[PDB]
Formats: sequence, C-alpha cells, structure tokens
Amino acid sequence: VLQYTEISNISSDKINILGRTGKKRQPLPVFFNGGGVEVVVTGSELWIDLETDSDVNEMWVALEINGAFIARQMLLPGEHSLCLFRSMEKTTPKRVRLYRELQAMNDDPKVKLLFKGFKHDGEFQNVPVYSRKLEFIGDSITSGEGSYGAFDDVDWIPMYMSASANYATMTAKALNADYHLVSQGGWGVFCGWDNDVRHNLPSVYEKVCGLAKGEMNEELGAQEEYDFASWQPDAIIVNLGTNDVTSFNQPEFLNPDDGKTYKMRTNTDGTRNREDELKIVSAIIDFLTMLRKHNPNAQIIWSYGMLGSDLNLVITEGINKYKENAGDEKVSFFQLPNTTMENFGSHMHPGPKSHQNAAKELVDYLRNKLGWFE
Amino acid sequence: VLQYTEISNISSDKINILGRTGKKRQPLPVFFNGGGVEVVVTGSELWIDLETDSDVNEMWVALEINGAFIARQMLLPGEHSLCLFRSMEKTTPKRVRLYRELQAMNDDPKVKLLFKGFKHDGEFQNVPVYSRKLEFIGDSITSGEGSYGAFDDVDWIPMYMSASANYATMTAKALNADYHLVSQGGWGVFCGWDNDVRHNLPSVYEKVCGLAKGEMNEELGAQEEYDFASWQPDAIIVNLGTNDVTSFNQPEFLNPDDGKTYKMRTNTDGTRNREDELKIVSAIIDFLTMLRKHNPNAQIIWSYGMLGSDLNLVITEGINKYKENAGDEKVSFFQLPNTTMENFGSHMHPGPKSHQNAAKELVDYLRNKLGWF
Amino acid sequence: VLQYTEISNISSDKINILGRTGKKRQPLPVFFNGGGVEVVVTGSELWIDLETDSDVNEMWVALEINGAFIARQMLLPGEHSLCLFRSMEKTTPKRVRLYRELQAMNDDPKVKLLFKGFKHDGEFQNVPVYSRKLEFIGDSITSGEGSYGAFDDVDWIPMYMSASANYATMTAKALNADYHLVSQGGWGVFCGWDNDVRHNLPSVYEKVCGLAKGEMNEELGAQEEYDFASWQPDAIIVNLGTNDVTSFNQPEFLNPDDGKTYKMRTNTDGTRNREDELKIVSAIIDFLTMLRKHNPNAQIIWSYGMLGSDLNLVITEGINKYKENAGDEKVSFFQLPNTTMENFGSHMHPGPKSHQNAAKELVDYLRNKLGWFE
Amino acid sequence: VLQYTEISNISSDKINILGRTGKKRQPLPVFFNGGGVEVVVTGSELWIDLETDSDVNEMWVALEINGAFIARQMLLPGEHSLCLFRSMEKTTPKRVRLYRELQAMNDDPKVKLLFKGFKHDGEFQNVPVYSRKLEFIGDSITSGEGSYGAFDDVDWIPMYMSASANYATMTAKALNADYHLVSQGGWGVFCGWDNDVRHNLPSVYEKVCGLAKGEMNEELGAQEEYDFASWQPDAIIVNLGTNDVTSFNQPEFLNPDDGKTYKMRTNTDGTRNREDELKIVSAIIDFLTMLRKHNPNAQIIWSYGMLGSDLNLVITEGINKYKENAGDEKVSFFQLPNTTMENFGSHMHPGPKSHQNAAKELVDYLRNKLGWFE
Repeated sequence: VLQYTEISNISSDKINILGRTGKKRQPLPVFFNGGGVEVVVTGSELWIDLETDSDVNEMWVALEINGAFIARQMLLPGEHSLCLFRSMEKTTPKRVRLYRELQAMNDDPKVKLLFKGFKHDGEFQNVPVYSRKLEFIGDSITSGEGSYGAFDDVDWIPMYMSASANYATMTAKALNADYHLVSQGGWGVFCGWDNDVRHNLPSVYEKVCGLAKGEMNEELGAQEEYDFASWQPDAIIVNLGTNDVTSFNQPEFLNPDDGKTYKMRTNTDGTRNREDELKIVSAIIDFLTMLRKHNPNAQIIWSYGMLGSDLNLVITEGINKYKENAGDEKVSFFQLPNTTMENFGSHMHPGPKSHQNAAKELVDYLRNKLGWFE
Repeated sequence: VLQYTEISNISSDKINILGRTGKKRQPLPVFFNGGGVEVVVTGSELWIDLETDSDVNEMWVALEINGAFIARQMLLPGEHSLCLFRSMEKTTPKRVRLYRELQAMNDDPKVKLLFKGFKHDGEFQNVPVYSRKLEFIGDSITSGEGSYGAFDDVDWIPMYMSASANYATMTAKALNADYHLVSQGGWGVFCGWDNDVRHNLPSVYEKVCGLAKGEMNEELGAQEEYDFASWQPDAIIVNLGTNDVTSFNQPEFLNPDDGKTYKMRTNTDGTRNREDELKIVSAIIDFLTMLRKHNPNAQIIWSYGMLGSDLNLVITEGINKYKENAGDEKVSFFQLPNTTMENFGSHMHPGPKSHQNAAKELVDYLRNKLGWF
Repeated sequence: VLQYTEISNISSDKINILGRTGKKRQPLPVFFNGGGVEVVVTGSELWIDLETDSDVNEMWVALEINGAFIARQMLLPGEHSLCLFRSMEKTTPKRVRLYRELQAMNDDPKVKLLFKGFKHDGEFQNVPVYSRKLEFIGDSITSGEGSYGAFDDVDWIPMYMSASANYATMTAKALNADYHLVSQGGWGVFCGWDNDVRHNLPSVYEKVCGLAKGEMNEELGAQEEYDFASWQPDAIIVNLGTNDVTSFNQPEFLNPDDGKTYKMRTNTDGTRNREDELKIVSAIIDFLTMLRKHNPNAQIIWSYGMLGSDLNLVITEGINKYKENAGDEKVSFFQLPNTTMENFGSHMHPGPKSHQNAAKELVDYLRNKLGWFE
Repeated sequence: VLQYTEISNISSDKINILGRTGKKRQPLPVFFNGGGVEVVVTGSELWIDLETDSDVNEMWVALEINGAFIARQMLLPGEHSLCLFRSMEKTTPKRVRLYRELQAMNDDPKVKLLFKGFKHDGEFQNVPVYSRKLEFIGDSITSGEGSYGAFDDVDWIPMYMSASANYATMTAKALNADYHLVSQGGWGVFCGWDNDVRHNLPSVYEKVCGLAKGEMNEELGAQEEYDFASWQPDAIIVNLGTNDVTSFNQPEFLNPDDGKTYKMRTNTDGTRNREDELKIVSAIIDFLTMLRKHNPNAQIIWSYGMLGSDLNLVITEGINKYKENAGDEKVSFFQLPNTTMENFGSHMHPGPKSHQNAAKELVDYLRNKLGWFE
C-alpha cells in the first residue's frame, strides 16, 4: 500500500519547489521550463500525480535521480500517475527532481502542467537547502531550443526544447544553486527576431508568469504580480540580444494590435541604423531599472554570445548609460563563447556541447564574481 | 484520420527490424536490448501500439528521431499507445527508431515487449539499407549497465541499463551498421561473477533468445534454434571475461540443480589456480568453435578491457589454441580502454564517456580490420 | 660547398621578413618578439649568420620547419653561426622560420638581434605570399610571458617568454597570416600594473620600435617613425587592460622624471574611482584615434579577458564613445576566455593550453568577421 | 665568481644520473636517449661543460627546469659550455634536468655525448629521490621518432626524435619514477622491418650500451656487461613487435656477415607463414628468459599497439609459452592505444598527442598493477 500526500501538505522543509510560484498551492501549477519539484524519499516506489492539458504543443518533462538524468517524455492531455522509481531498496534515501522541459508559451492558453501529490511507501526527508539563487532571463537559448534533435530538423515543436540539457541548469547544478528560468524563443530585449515589438521579455517579467495568458491561466494565478520579496537571487543572468540583432535583417512586421509597421533598419552600407540601435539601448536601460527595482541587491550580469556577438557594443552602451545614471555598481557584462560548426544542435541552435562550454565559462565567472569558490 | 498498419504488414524495404527475430512476426517480440524497429514516415503524427508485461523489472525504451536521442521512459504492464511524434510538418520524412533499453532477463519469464503496429497519417518511405552487420556478445558492459544514474547508486534495476548510451550501439552508428546485442549482466564465458557455472553466454547463444525462458517466451518462439543463415555479421564482437576473472575472488557457489559447490580458486600465493584458468581457456575454445560453425565468414574479435584487463593472457591463450587447431585466420584480440576514475557511471561500471572512448577505439579498429573507410 | 648570401641580397619574393622593419637592411635588425625571417630552401644544410648583444636579459630564438616547432635556445653576446638544418635530402624544399622569442626591452639599451646572412648548399625558392596581415598589440600575455616554465617560477627573465607558444602566433598560423607583435610585459593602455603612467603602449606605437631606446638602437633605425603605409593589416587585435585594472590595487608610484606620484584609487566599498576609470576611457579613445589614423581600413578588435574580465565595461565605454564621435563602423569588442586553474603557465600567467583556447575563440571570431572561412 | 665541479665530484645525494652507467664516471658518457643528469642548485647561473662528437647524425639535447620544458637544440662536434640558466634569483633552488634526445646509434661509432662538470655560483642541494624505477625497451616509438616535425617530413635525421615528447618519459614523470630507455628505430624482437635478423633488441640488451660499438665506445665502457644489480626496475615495459610484423611485407634481406638471405614469408592467401611466426614466438620466449635472469623481481609488461596491433596473438603466444614453462607470474600483456588519423607526428609515427594518450593509459595500468596510487 502506497500513501498519498498532496503536494501542499508536505512540510516546506521536505520539498523544494523549483521555479516561480503564485497564490495557487493545491494543485501546484508549474509555469516555467526548469520548474518543478525536488524531494528526498525513502521506500521502494514513488509516483507523482499530475494533470496536463495542451493542443498543438504537448507537455514534456524530465527526471533526475541523485543528480543524474534518468528519463525524458511527452505527456498528453489528462490525469497521469507517473512512476518516478520502483523496486528500489526501501531504506536508502533518493533525491528526486522532476521538472518541465517546455517553456511558458505566450500564444497558447491551453497548455498547462499541474502537480497534485505523491504516491509513496517510504517517508519524505529534509531536502537540500539552496541558499544560492540564480535567475535566468532569455530567449530560445535559455529555453534550450535545439538542445535535442538532429542538425537538420526545423519544426518548432516542444520535443526539441529542454531544461535537461541547458547551460542555465548546468550552471545552477555546478554551483549548487536554486534557479528560475524566464524565457521565450524568438523574443528580444526590444523586439522579436521578426520585428515584432510586442515580443520582448521586459513586458512579461513582472507577473508570476506573464507568458501564461487567457482565462484558465488567470484562474491559476499567473497574471498576478510576482512576489519578488519571497525569492531574491544572488545573480540575475541576462541572455538577450540575439533576436534583436536578427531583426535588422528581417522583413518589416505588421502589428495586429496597434496597426502600424515596424522594421529595424539596415543602412545601404550594411551597418545598422543608429536610432534603431538606440531603441535597443533604451530598452536595455529600462529593463535594467526594472530588474534593480525588483531585485535591490542582485548582481545583474548580461551574458550574451552563444549565437554570435554582434550586439556587443549596443548591449554594453545600454549597461554603461544605465550604470552612470543610476550609480549602480552591481551590473556586469560577460560574453559567452560562440557555438562553433561542430556544436550546433537542431534549428541551427546551440546543442549540448555548446551549452556545456557556455556553462563552464559562466560558472568560472560566477565563482570569481560572487566568491562561490566552494 | 489515422491509418493502422500492423508491423508485419510493412514491406521489407520500408522497415528495419533491429535485433534477432524468430518465427513470430505478428505481433513482433522485442527480445533483446537494442532491439526494436526503424521506419521513415511522412505526416504530422506517429503512434506505436505495443504490449508489455513485467513484475520486479519493468520495461524501458528509448526513442531516436533522425539519429538523435529524444526520449527514454519506463513502461508498466499492459497495452500502450505510444506517441512517437506529433504536430510535425506533414511533407517531411522523419526517421524513427524505437528500441528496448533492457537486456533479456534469464531468470524473469514474465518480462516482455511486443510491437503490434503503427497509427499514422503519413506514408512509410524506404528505410536506409544497412549492408554492414555487427553482432555484440557480452556481459553487463554490453547491457550498458551503469550508463545512466549517479556514481553511488547500487540497486540492480532497469533504469540504470541502456542501449541508448552504449559503446556497441555508438560503434554500429558510427560505422552505419545494423547490430544485434546478446548480453547478460554478471555472466561469463565460463561462469558468473559469483561462480555460478550456469551463467555463461555460450549456453544461450544458439537460440532465438535463449535468455527468454518459460512458457510464454516459448510461445513467442524464443527457445527455437536461431536461423543464423538469415543474418550473417561482418564481424562478431565478444566482450566477455570480466565476470570470469571476478569469480576468483568470490565465495563458492552452491548449484541448486545438482547440489555441487563451485569455486574458481586462487592459490595462497595470490595467483589464479592454473586448472581453473584452463576451464576458461576451454570455454573460449568451445565458444569460438560454436561461433565459427554458425558464422563461417565473420571476423571474430574478442574485445575486452573496459573494467580491467587481468584476463588478457588467458583470453589470448584460448584464442591462440583454438586458432592453431582450427586453422582459423579470422579471429582477433582487441583490448578496449579501461574505465578511469573520471569516467565511471553508476554501479562502478562504465559511464557514457567510457562507452564513448571504447567506441572510438573499436571503430578505428573495425575500419582498419574490415577496410571500412 | 656552402654559399653565403647576405639577407639584403635575397630578392623580395624569396624572403618573408616578419615584424616591423625600419631603414636598416644590412644587417637586418629584429626588434620585436615574433620577428624574424622565413625562407624556402632546397639543399642538405642551412645556417644563419647573426649577431646578438645583451647583459641581464639574454636573447632567445625558436625554429620552425614546415610549420612545426623544432628548436628553442638562448643566444649569448657575440657572432653566431647557427645551424638551422643539416643532413637533409638535397632536392626537397623546406620552409624555415627563425624568430625572436623575447619582447623588445624598453629599459634595456644593449639587447639586440641582427640577421646577417645564410650559409646554404641549396637554392632559395619563392616564399608564401601572405595577403592576410594581423597586428597584435598587447602586454605580457602577447609577450607570451608564462608560456614556458613551471607553475611556481617567479623570476622575470627571458626563458619564460615566447612567440612560439602564444595565442597571437597561433591565431596567425591558423589563418595563414603575416603578423606583427608589439608588446611590453606589465604595460597598460593608460598605465603599468605598478601605477607607472609612462608605461603605456600608445606612447611607443608610432615609431619603428619605440621600445628600442638608446644610441645603438637609434643607429638601428628604431626611433624613426614607422612607415605604416608599407604594411597595412586587415585587423588589429588589441589586448590591453589587465595591467590598468591591477594598478587600482597597487601602491602609488613615484615618477623619477616629473617628480609626481601617481595612483589609481579604489573607493572605500572596494569599487574603482570614477575619475580614474575615465582616464582609462580617454586613453582608449585617444589610442583608437591613433590606430584609425595610421590604419584607415583595418578592423580594430579589442580582445581582452585571458586574465580576468573586470575592465569589460570601461573598455566598452572607451570604444563606444570613440565610435559615436568618429564615423568608424570598424571597431569591435571581443572577450577572450579566462585562464582557469589547470591552464596557468609560470608567473600565474596563461600557459600553452590557455593561449590555445584563446587562439581557437579568436580565430573563429576572425573568420566570421573578416570572411576568412578558408 | 663561478666554481667548477666535476660531475663525479657531486655527492650521490646531490645528483640524479639518468640512464645506464658503466664503470666510466669522469667524464660521464650519456649513452642513451633520455639519459643525462638532474641537479638542484641555488645561485644566479649554471653552466654545463660537455664534449660531443658526430658526423651525419648530430647530437640533440633538451632542457627542463623545475619539470617544465625550456629548451631543445642541436650540438655540433667539439667542447661546449652550455648555459642552463642565468640572471636568476640567487637564493631559490632550481631543479635542472638536461638529457639526450637522440637514441644510441648502432651503426654510428663516432656519435657521443659526455658530461664533464658544472660552472655555478650557487650550491648543490639534495635532489629528489626516485625509489620507483622503470625500464623501457623499444623501437623508434620508444626513440620518439616522429615526436617532432611536420606531418609530411620523411628524412631519417636526429631533429625528429626525442625523449622530451615521448610516452615513456611522460609515464615516468607521472609516476615520479627514475627511467632507463633502451631503443633502436627499425629494430624488432626477432628482426628489423627490413628482414635484417641482426637488428633485434635482445642481442644488445645485456651490455652497458650494446648499441654503442667501435673502439672509442669500448673505451667508454659501453661493451662491458651491464651491472643489473645496481639498478633493478619495478617494471619493465617492452614495446616491440611493430617492426617484426612489417618484415612480412618487405623484400628479402641479404646479410653481410654470412652469405645468407632472410625473408619473413607471407602465404599466397595473404596470411603470415606459420614457421616464421614461430621464429618470433621463440625470440619472445628467449628474450623473456633473458629479462627474468637479469631482473628477478621486476614486473615485465609487453606493451604494444601504438602503430597497429596485428602481432597481438603472436606476442601473447610468446608470453604464454614462456610463463607456463617457467612458472613466471610477473609477466603481462598490455595493449597500447593505436595512433589515429588526427594524432600522427612526422614519418607517419606517433606525434605528441599519441604519446600522451599512450602514457595516460599506461600510467593507469601501472598504478593498478604495481599499486602505485600515491
């Protein structure tokens, strides 16, 4: 006989909730990629009860036991009782981490992941205490898009995305740190790759999950303001700009809302338009002020370069102008290594090896920057 | 809507069946680790209908689309409808490979995996043709035991075993080769690590799946003689001996079947008992004979060393004596690189990196030996 | 027997002179690290006749045959006849490159290396034509200080310096490019590591070899203005800043020239003084102007990071302010990877593996920037 | 002021002599590749006085200070005074290792290296004590032939050979071990690559340096019986067989010393002549006996495979028959990794990387076999 324990009935000491949470606690909505739970349990068997819904973009999850990747799978709409381990030695504790592989989906109001409770024959023990906290904000790189799948695959579908093979989770793991991911493929600091001015991360940063819209998501608490005071990160890693630079080489965008045409322009010369560059610069300044406002003590580190480094000067202009004007001494720039021909995954995006290389250089930087040498 | 096509109703040029098959075609019994199917299909959606049974040791499978690892999961007893992909661009063909992660289980008559058919909106295309064929015979290394899981995990359960992170499948993939895996954790060429003389790979080699025993498996055709003529490998990789050397440092074993006790002995000198070494030599001679008989043209390559190389001399003594007596010029010894501290997986067994290292050296050996440049 | 040919008598197409040269042609003065000659010769034997002088800091050279490192040795004062190869097959050509390992020595008027001629039994053939040209401006990293020697060796001596194991020559080689190295251990863009304001690279850039001073050096043509027009690089790699950062944590410097004390200062909270930061910013602006002036078409790439990246924002402020004012769309910033624990050489400076890692990242960057995919 | 000290006048506790010695101690003959001396000295400078002779094949040496490669150079006939270091901090002890890069030359009676003494302003300190000892017996792989030079270079001359980049010295260094190298390029256990039955390592093993022949070498004591009792290795690594395999595909050899023609035969179906295979087996048994006789306690390890493993079965047949008849439980076979496409040096032989890979695998084997985890 397995006991059933509702997720909200577990002592805060005996569960780590990974990722941003709002007001709803039973069942637990897991809004973000990398989001989920970690428990440490004895016993022979563990199952998690969950509910999922979706249409075009189905849910994916991944499981790690004692820090090691074990499983990865799709979940189709409905109730599931998912077996996390079985036939194990009863007396020894196992650390179990199950998390969402798929990013929040801005244009998809149906997709959701809800954790209800656990079935178990053993007992819950105290979970590791993560004093170190890292927030990651980004585009599809931070969504781990291309981290699975063959070189030539191009379909924009969930199976190619992950938190399981991802520089951010690799960095958090190496540094023994709790982590939040906030990301959206194709989105920029100012506009999306396709010149879509609505597709910027800043506009969506402040709600519990601003990227989860519609009635159903509203019932889950996603559109309420996020309680920043409850989770203050030591550092905020900002990996944005790739899509902003891409937009300069992309056709003009007609906006369905405010019926105007937007285009980040390139000079006849081949260089970027300056006032257009300045729109990014200002967007950067505004975003940095937003971040400082909600995280008064965090080290903000703009970390950019896994898919080219052409926005180097524009990014650092934004930071420098913000810094001098605000007297902010805890804002840095760190360039990530570029993905070489050999290390691409699918969608011509960074694969596992590029993520690993990026995590290695980011971890080294954070050790020195934060004094996290141990 | 979704068409249903039974696995046996896909014409040969539009399916690759991976692994030893017997007389049963519908549904398809998936006997061995690394066994399964590969198809290439258009359409937006593909499902596979399958049945599984198990008790203590539940079934695991892994999915690869266009050669890339996508998913890996447990399957509990019953009929399942597994979605292999969905929401895809309809016109592009996708190569889909779905295989078993769990070895055949000698002492577990209930465990099984059956493939019934596909649900699909697209059409089956010609699959790639693998004229190059490789058979791998081994112990838990070849079962990929330890290829998943943390350093200190020790439970002997399915989640830790794989074909997905495995030197054998990495080797086959690199060389663009069809492969068969025949393996059993803890088993030797002569005896198991615990001195169990019944636990030797030669004794199960000749059947479709000799490691699939009991009534249900018999009905699946596992206990009939394997038709070797239908699938002849270019090379046979034999990775045995690790468990034979281990037995020398392990307590005696009481055989439940004859009441006799068995113990591979070491002298109060620290050295292996010479008479016992010779039982391994004889098992090797006998197994090479068996292998030649069923595979008259294959290059036999004893590949050993991922968990120590202590048996190098006994193995080559076996090979050398067999070869001289048989006049066999197509038998070799290749040493695999040892697993070092930075490269252990779980169970103190080879991890992904060790498998990778071993595959690189083996691939290079096979290119040169077989002219596979 | 062995013919003798003065370096001056070898036709321009039969010799590649590496490094800046002035008016003196016979004998040929080799002013800079990485400086020297490349020839392609048949015959069984080749010797070079040379002259060297020194006292505290003896000369070192290294030999490459067909692009492969062969030899490295010190040369003490006097005339030398150095055997480059012997007992070889007579009919086969070999490419021979002999170059200086030691940087120009600013405060050492005696140290010199002069190439006089070759003793040879075979014939000189046409040497490769390098249309690609790269200038590298740097501190001890670009001097390869630490590229030889054990982890704990600390003596500030020539044997530890090289162009033979050096990210710059590695980059040049990978790219099939002619190269000039101009560097001084301990120097910055504004001041030296010890707060010494006369120890900046801009101040020595414009002469043939501003770092070769005194009478005998003046006779060698070193203090004459360099003819920039005669050697125009496709890209200029600037690796400076490490010593400017260090000066902030270093005791004040008394300048023996003008008797003033100089000190880059740190605020109570540990951050750098803004005004002192601005002095580095200005020096950067001024140097970029100097570079653009003498090199109207070169891509200037500030490449910094092998020993810490804390000057990222200051460097990027300098570049951005310079750029916004001039027309210049041909200045970039590129961050080099940091030297980790297991990749230090001697003097706690980057070792062979660190140079190698840096060269790999820089090469990838240069390919994509300059269109040198082959 | 420079004191002069003869090599034979340094206390045994203040010098490590590397390589086989005979009864000639002053001056010290350096017979073998990897042979030479190690001292540790204070002071600002150190010179070594040495004599060398040669004709076609000139002497090469390499210098390591505190375990780090510093220098490599040719030495032409005559007396030399080599400066090993200078201008150093007087009080710090420096460990200095100077060794021969060139193998003993069987058919070159003129080539020689002698160490006479040191000029030094500091004092000799105690040297490290290497209680662990390793003997390496091999062919050109063990002579490090190909370890320097470009991929397509083919001339059989000294500059391409080394102990400085060599699996044997890499192994010894890793295990903190004294080492002796005994090697001859082209030579086998039974015959040379060209079917020359005189070119076998067993025949020269027992003398101080059996490969140093002729009157001059006789006066150096090379042709006297080696005193094995004075230096007993923990392990003997035998890397032979590559040339024995090769001979099967090479034209017959006309032996000068008798009138006879020798040829290892290949059957008209492509396989090796069994009777000729058995000649190698007998040579192996015979050599193993010889090794056991002079080394009663050593672990003998046949380590083969850096240039193919085709003789795997014949070698282990030799070992197996030897061990059975002798009851010898301290003889092993370890197959070394094959040199792959990316890892060749010059002459289609193993380059630095292949040596390194071989050393790492061999080091791991010896740690386990000899219990050298410390």
